[PDB]
Amino acid sequence: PERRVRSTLKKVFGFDSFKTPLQESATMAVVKGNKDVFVCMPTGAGKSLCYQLPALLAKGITIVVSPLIALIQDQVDHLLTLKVRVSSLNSKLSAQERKELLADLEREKPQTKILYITPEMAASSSFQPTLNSLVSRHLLSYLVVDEAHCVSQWGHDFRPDYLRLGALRSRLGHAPCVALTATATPQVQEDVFAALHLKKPVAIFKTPCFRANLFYDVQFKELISDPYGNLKDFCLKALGQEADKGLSGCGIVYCRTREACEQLAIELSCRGVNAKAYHAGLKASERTLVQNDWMEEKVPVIVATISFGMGVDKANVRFVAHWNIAKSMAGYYQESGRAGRDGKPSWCRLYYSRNDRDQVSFLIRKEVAKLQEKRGNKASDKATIMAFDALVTFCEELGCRHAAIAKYFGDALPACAKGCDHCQNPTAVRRRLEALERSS
Amino acid sequence: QVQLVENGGGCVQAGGSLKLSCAASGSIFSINRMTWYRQAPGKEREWVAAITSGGSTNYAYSVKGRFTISRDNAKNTVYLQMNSLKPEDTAVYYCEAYGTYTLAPTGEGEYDDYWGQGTQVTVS
Ligand SMILES: [Zn+2]
Repeated sequence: PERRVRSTLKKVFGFDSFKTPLQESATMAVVKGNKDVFVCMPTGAGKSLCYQLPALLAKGITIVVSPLIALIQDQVDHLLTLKVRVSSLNSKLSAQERKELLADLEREKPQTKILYITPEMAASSSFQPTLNSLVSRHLLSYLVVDEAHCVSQWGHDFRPDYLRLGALRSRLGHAPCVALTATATPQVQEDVFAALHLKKPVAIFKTPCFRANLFYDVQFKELISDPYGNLKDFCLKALGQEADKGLSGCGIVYCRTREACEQLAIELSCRGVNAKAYHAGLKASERTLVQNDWMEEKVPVIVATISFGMGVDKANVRFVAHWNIAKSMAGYYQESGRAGRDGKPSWCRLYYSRNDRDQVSFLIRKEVAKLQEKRGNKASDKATIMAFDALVTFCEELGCRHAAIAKYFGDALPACAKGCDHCQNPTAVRRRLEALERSS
Repeated sequence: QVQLVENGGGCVQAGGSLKLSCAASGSIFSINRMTWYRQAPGKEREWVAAITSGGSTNYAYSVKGRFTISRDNAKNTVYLQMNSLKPEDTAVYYCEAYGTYTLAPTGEGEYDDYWGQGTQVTVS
């Protein structure tokens, strides 16, 4: 039986096997259709397939709500190459084409197998007629909500349009619903299940955050009389893990300020570890230079703002050290996780000072209240704040670092085996926190 | 799937107290709400009390000020302290875990509601 899945995956989409074991399970449980389904994988862990493929293997049509026209086009083009008759009804569509597709959707055996559609379109009463005749003939095998996170106000990109989708799902009792996003805290997940009226049990396929080979720890800048030297020592332990090869691989140090990058890259260089500053302040050429130097391991350490790491794809990144705490636990996972891509053991470390925290907490309250004066009030302004607080907690609390990150993102207790300062030495991390008290 | 197990039921002289419990076992991350219900023989099920994540409580008027709903969220175990028991309180008390989020380290996980067998309360 499962072969028709493998068969179509290969014969249509031209991959022999799935991208990850979870993609297989997700797609396979969408196939059965006995449960509604949530898929939460980072962009490009192959979420599209988890519905694009079952859509072809199902009796009737598969309708896909995607929030932007931009996103729809990308997929239509790709599906058209796979010789799939995929249609899109949106804002952008031509007066004649609109009426010509509507006619197609009315035919017994409509040419369309997969209909992509704006949430705007889905609510518009001008469309409800087409919807009803399809609902009537029970010609819906699957409803799919892409970018499910737009239903939540705690999401980064709430679209009111998406609130109406849940009522529609209930009208489509016949068919299972598939909901997908990359980004969902547990509060966003429950918001996604509630406001879409998904039918329990919901099978959830959620790419966990935990990575076996990464050792997270936190050091408290205020406890360290030679901080620049402590960072140097750290960078070298991490790079120095092939005694015969000397410096194997490279690492990143993340800073807030462009100033601090320039300054720190220097302090590190002089203290032993060759390092170059990267940030949007530099000339396009000087950047591509510093990247390339870092890339070919000519200069193994790069001190950068959140500019850097965007599509780097350097595998052997042995350390990611945050000189300044990050604006969000979101940001810290993304930043730190550029480490150890090749899967060889790596070190993520966060330099916490209360002095840093206060600066940032201040700057978020400014940038937020500045937003509330320009665009008025929002609920995602609280997620913005609580997102930072979660990371401060991570530093100010005793307890497994991977667990702490798993908690925030809604991942199951992770299999951390002496893979974080706390689990390795719970007492010494207590000793170090007890100490931060006395500073102030 | 998840085992809801009630405990602490019994007979008491009216005016007495009981303390009922609800252990949810399984790969549980969080539960939207746990609600205590009572069903007397051939009588409609009655909503007694509810606790959400963050300890937001909600109680029926029939019981407000006699009943107290606690949670050791560490033990994922909710309690109903029942003081001043009346014979009208006699029924089968059971919890529902509403919005129950299980997950595996693998990323496979289930959001479902889950219902206990019950425990008998009887008041002379
Ligand atoms: Zn740990």
